[PDB]
Amino acid sequence: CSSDSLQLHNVFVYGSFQDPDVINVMLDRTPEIVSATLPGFQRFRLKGRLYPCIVPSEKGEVHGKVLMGVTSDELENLDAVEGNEYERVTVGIVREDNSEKMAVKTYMWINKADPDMFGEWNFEEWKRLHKKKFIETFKKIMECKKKPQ
Repeated sequence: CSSDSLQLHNVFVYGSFQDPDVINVMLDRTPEIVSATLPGFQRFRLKGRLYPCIVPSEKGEVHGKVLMGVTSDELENLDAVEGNEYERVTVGIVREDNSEKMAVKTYMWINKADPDMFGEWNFEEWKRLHKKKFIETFKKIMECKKKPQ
């Protein structure tokens, strides 16, 4: 972080604002974006009736992006825009750069028990096969056990 976030703000994006092009249009510019991980939350996916939302999931983590260096008018404007169906909450995200943790705002889905948002996110599906990446180092370990794989 060198964007200076005192009077400037940093927000973790998820749905509509996860694209910098819409950011340039909706406000003017696009704050420095960083890949961050929000542990303890999960993003769901859909478009049409409902959109990608963020809900507290103990078994989940959301890899998304953080917009840092946004001005206060726009920060309230984001609250105005997202506030229609979301609430602005503070969360802890981890830099996918290092392993640094930060506290940012994000918009969380207010209805915690919702069947409309129910869908497996790309990352959940990938998290499954992503296991295999770890398993690869274990897969060799079977040789010692009985059978090299």
